[PDB]
Amino acid sequence: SMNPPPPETSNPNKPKRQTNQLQYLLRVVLKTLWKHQFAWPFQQPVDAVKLNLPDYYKIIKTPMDMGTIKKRLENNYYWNAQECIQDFNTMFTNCYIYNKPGDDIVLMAEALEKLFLQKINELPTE
Ligand SMILES: Cc1ncc2n1-c1ccc(Cl)cc1C(c1ccccc1F)=NC2
Repeated sequence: SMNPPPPETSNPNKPKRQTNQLQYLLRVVLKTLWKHQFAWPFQQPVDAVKLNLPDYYKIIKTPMDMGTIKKRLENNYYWNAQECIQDFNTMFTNCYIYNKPGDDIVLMAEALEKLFLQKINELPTE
């Protein structure tokens, strides 16, 4: 029983770019979530082996985590802000899908998502 490879943090075939919205996403949006008290289960790829979740990667076929996003932003992996927002959005949704609606993790993701939404209200005009 094995974990999949984590999502790529670089691809030499994918065009790279820095935008003031991607800078804002790293310096502000990601710093804000990363430092949160509820950030810890989302700072890395979901370890199905270590966590005892043999069904996790049968259900969630597009995993994403903030460690992957942070590394993506640091390597200019994204072309635009929408790409990154999407990865964040995937992360949240993944959590919503797999967990029972009253699990603690679900409440944590909701707390991080409302924070996410607040922060991206001040995303610069590109
Ligand atoms: C992301 C994610 N989706 C599903 C899981 N997780 C998760 C990931 C990492 C860690 Cl350290 C715990 C959990 C936890 C978890 C988090 C907080 C409280 C209890 C838990 F089982 N559950 C499995």
